[PDB]
Amino acid sequence: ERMQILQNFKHNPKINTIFISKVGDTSFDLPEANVLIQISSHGGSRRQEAQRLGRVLRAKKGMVAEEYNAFFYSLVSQDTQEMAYSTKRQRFLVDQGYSFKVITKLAGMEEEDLAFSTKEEQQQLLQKVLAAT
Amino acid sequence: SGGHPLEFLRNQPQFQQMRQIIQQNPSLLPALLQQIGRENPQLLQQISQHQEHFIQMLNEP
Amino acid sequence: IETPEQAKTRERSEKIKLEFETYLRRAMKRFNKGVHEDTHKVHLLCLLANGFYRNNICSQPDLHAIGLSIIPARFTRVLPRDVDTYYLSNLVKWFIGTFTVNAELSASEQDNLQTTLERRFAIYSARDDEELVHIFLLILRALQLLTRLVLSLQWLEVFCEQEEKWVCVDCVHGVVGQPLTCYKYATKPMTYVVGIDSDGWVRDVTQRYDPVWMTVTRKCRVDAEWWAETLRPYQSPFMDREKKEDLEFQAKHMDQPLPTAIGLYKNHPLYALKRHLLKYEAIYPETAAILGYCRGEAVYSRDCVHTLHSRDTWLKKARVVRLGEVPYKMVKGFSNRARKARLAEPQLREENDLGLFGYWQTEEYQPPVAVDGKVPRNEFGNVYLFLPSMMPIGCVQLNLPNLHRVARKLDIDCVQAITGFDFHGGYSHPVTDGYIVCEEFKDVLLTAWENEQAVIERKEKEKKEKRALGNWKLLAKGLLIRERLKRRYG
Repeated sequence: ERMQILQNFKHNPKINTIFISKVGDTSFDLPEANVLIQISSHGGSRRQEAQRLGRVLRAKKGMVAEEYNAFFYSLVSQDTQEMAYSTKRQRFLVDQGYSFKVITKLAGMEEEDLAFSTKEEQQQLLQKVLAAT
Repeated sequence: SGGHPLEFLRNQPQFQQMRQIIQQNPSLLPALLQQIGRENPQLLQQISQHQEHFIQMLNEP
Repeated sequence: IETPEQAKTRERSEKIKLEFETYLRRAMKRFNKGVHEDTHKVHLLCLLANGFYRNNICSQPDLHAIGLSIIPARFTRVLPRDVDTYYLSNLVKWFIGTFTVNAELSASEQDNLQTTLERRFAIYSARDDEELVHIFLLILRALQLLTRLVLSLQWLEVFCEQEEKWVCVDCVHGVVGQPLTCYKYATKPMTYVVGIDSDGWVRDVTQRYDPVWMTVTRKCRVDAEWWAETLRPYQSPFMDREKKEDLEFQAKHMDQPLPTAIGLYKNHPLYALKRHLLKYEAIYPETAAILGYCRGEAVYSRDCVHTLHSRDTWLKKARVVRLGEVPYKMVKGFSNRARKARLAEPQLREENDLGLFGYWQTEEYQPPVAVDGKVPRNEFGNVYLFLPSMMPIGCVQLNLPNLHRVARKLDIDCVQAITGFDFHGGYSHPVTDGYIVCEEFKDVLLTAWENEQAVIERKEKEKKEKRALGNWKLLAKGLLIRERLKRRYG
């Protein structure tokens, strides 16, 4: 089923959004992608997630002339310890000259309807999270 | 008392008529053949063993 | 041209449904054909019971007394040991001159067969040809002649001690010692011929009277096993008589017709044509050079034709090929890997030629004996156990589920017990029944298995109890959080 999902991502254009756990580091093969969104990391594995970024994003034809043909986003929660991890981690990628521009706010979120628009949903989500301690 | 599965069949009324037919007059053989072929998987299976009891049943006067 | 994957899925569904329905059709045809065959066998049993009833009626003593009274002193003084062909012919002629054919006599189903025969004796008449046969049987039983009533599905067989032969006698047609003539005057469809003695002993005499028995009726009669089982209870106590009859039949039918048709030589061990063999069966030219010919086809003895199996199959049969044995037949080899490889390229499909061996070329398999508490293993790392004798001495098979887990836990050398082969999708996976262990630790392993069974029982108990406790805890914490957040906003 793992390879089934991988081939669905590779071949089916309807499904082009794959969520992968920590097994995406080296436990299997990553098809070439263009948008990599990292939500949670090990917590300071400056080489592990940098290697994950390197393996996920591969050379793609069509936008070679442009200096930005692969897109990587790292979601970090403000005022949390996670920030301290990210600056600790991407340091390795800084050693290779890679830059990370801080995007506090995303343009266009207002018009498009998204989940958890009401806080009443969000407090139910909090209920769910705290249920697992 | 040779307890056999044909003991019910031996005293089975339609089978009693069949054994009476076999005993004396084989004229009504096609009727029994039609009956057994149409529906007698149980008779097909059970007639395989205990032939002596089956014959003695056919010999009932 | 539109959604090819959907079309392929539709084709696969049609294929699987077609295979299912076709195998169902074959099974249904097998079922109904078997029902027809069993109905035919039951009809044959009914005919046999009718013959038994006729013989029992013909065994009455009143009919014997009537026959003895009617028979003149000229035929009475001739003992069965002195009965010859001329005496049989004279008695048949007297019977013909005594009782005639007259179907005009009044007949009623109410009248019993015995009473009807007694009345016919009283009026010296008859009603039907079978009635004449029965009357002649009664006349013969009046003199206590060793005679059997033979029916075709009719005549009599007289066991003459001058020749010790069951001579055929037919009263209506004046037939004496003419079995082939009996083929004409009996029932035209001759698939069964049964001779019942006055005591009810049943013998098969189809071969003597049917010239086509050894060729067609041999392959077109009822099942041998079922009919042999049917005739087993009524086997005549005269075992010597049965042996003599079998020897006489063998002497008569030893290559008597001498067929020379190519089709007849197929599936006929008395001839055993070289081309009419199987893939595994093969002739022996050493003991069979030439015995006959049919359209340029040579004949070899069946005793020179032998069946063969592979070395692996011989081991499955608890047989080990001797060293240096030559392949009796080099034939097509087919196993999962071999079949796939041969499908890959046909040039080696003919070139495989696995070499089978004869039974005489292989000795009985000798299982080893465990030494130093070590269970021997094959190249596959196991022991083939198709038969209990195949087990090495000093070994014990235990069919305890999950026992090898304890064995490795206790560091006890335990192997699987290869029983056979199973193939669900087309591959002969070996099949094992339990674990082979050393005999020394047999009871220790049993004790360990009992201890581990009890331990896993109590562990399951505590696991489910802790599951219930965890569910309680989760529900309690969920309610706590619900109350806390409601208090936070209300």
